[PDB]
Amino acid sequence: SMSYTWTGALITPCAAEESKLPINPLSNSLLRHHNMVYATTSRSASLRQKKVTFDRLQVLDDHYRDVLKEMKAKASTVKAKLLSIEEACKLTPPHSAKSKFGYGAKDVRNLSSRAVNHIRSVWEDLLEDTETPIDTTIMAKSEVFCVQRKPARLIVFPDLGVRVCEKMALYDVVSTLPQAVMGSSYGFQYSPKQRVEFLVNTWKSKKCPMGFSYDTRCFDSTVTESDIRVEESIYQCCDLAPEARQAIRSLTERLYIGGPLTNSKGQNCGYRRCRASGVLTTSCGNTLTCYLKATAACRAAKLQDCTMLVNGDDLVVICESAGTQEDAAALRAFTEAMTRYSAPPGDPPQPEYDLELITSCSSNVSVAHDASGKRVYYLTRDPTTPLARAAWETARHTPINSWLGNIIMYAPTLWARMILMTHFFSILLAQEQLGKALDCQIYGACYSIEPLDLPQIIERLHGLSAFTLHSYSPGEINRVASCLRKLGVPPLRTWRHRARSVRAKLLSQGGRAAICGRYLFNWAVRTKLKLTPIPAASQLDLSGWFVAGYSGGDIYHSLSRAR
Ligand SMILES: Nc1cc(Cn2c(C(=O)O)c(-c3ccc[nH]c3=O)c3cc(Cl)ccc32)ccn1
Repeated sequence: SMSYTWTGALITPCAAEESKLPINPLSNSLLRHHNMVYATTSRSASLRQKKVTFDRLQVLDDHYRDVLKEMKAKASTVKAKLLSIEEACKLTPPHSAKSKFGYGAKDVRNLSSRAVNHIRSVWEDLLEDTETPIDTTIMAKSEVFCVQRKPARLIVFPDLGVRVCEKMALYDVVSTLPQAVMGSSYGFQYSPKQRVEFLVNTWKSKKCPMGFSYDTRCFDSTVTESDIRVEESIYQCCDLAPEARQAIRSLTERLYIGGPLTNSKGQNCGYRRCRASGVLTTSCGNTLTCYLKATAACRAAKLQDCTMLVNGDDLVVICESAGTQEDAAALRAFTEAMTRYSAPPGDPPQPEYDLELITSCSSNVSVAHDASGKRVYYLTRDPTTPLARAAWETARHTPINSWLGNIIMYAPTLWARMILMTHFFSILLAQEQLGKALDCQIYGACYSIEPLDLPQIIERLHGLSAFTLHSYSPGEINRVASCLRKLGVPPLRTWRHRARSVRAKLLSQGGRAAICGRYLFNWAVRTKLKLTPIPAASQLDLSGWFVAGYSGGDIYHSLSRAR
C-alpha cells in the first residue's frame, strides 16, 4: 500500500517562518558564516512529500516469525500500569501544542476542569469506539542545518486530548517493554558513558570483530500496517488493565496504523498508512520493528555471534568476522533480507574492522586520556550541526535548547568543552541567567535544567574524567578544527582565551558559579584546581533519564509543582 495519499491541499505553516540565520552580535561571536546556516520551513514540504510517498512491498518469512515469537515470549513477563489522568497530565510539556477543543498544555498541567473533562471524554471514546479514524495534523518541522539543502521533515500528531490518553494507556508499556524484550540491545537504557562501555566491551568480546551501521531510507514511511499490528501483538502480551487493553486496541486501529491528515488551516491533506512521527509509540514501535527485522535479517544472512544496539531506526551490529569476502557477501544478504522486510537501505552498509570508524546514533567512539594518562573511550560526533543550532539558539529564543542537551550528552568532547561551554557560560553570566532553567531534550523527553547544575549532572553521567580529558586524537582535533574553518567559528586558541575570562568571573562569584568555573573550565588553565566528587552529584535524581526513548511522544520529565 502507499505510505501516503495526498489530496493536493498544501502542508501549511501556522505563523511566519524563518529560514535564514539572523545577523546578530552574539551568534556572530560564535559563527561568522551565517549564510551557511538555514532552517527548514513548509516551503520545502512538497520535496519531502515526494521522498516519503511510495508503495511498500513486504514479504515475511520463517526467520521473521521465529524472532517475533521470541520477542513476544519476553514481552509476556511484563506487567504494565494504567496511568491516572493526573500522572498523564504531569507528563505533558508546558508548551505542548494546544487542543483544538478550547484548552492548552497549561490547562492540562493545572488539571483545569475543561482539560480534565475533555480528556475523560476522549478516554471513554477510545473505550467505546474501535473504528473511527482519529484526525491528525501534518506540519513541516523547523530544524537547523549547515549547507552541503535538506527539505523539511514532516510531523504527524493527534490532538492534545488524545496525547494525554496515549500516556494513560501506554506510557508504562513504552517505558518498560523495550528493555524486557530486547535486553542489552535496547539503546535508550544507556547514558553515553554506558553506551560507550557497551560498544567497547561488545567489540572486544569478539575473536575477530566486524561491525556496521544500517541506515533505513525514510524509516517511518517503510513501516507497514502489518508492522504496526505486529507491534500491538507484542504490547498485548503485557498484563494490562482491561481499559488499557481496549485503549491500545482502539489506538492501534484508529491512529497508529494510519488515518486522515489535516493541515494547519483545517483542510483535508491526505491519508497516512505508515508510522506517525508524533505519537507516543513512535520510538518504542520503531525500535521493536527495527530490532525484529534486523534480528531476522542477521539469521537470513548467517551473520555469526551478532550483538545489536538499537535506538528507534538507528541500528549498529557487531559480529564475528568470517573473513572480508564472506562478510561482504553476508552484509549484502542482510540488506536483501531487510529490503524484503520493507526496510531498504539509504546508503548501502559497509563492513568495518575498526570500532572508531562506525557512526551510530550520529556518533563515534574516540579516545582521549585522563589526568593519569589512562585511555578513556567516549562518544563524539561531527560538531557541524550542534554548532549551527547553537548559533541559531543564540540569535533566537527557541523552545528546545539543543546546545544544553549537547553539553550534557557530549560533555567529554573537545568541542562541547572548549566551544559550547565557553560561549553559553559567557553569555549567561553577562545576562545574570546562569540560574535560569532552560528546556532541553534527552532521548526525546523534555527536561528543565539550570546551567549552574551542569557540573554534578556531568559528573553523574560521565564521571570526573569528563573534566580532565586531554591528548584528544589527531583525527578528532582535525575534524573540529576543519569544521570551525568551514563555519567561520573562531579557532580553539580564541576559545581558550574566552574560557579563561569566563572561568575567572565564575570563580569570583563563589557558590554554584565557582563550581562551574572549577570543574567545567579546569582545561583552560595550567594551574589545575583539585577536582573531587561534587556532593550534589550523589543526591541527583536521574530516574527516568536513560530508561527509554520518547522522540515525538510529547514527554516532559521534570518535577511538577504541587497545588
Ligand atoms: N541520532 C539518533 C540519536 C539517538 C540517541 N541519542 C540521542 C537522542 O537524541 O535520542 C542523543 C542526544 C544528543 C544530544 C542531545 N540529546 C540527546 O538525546 C544521543 C547522544 C549520544 Cl552520545 C548517543 C546517542 C544519542 C537515537 C536515534 N538517533
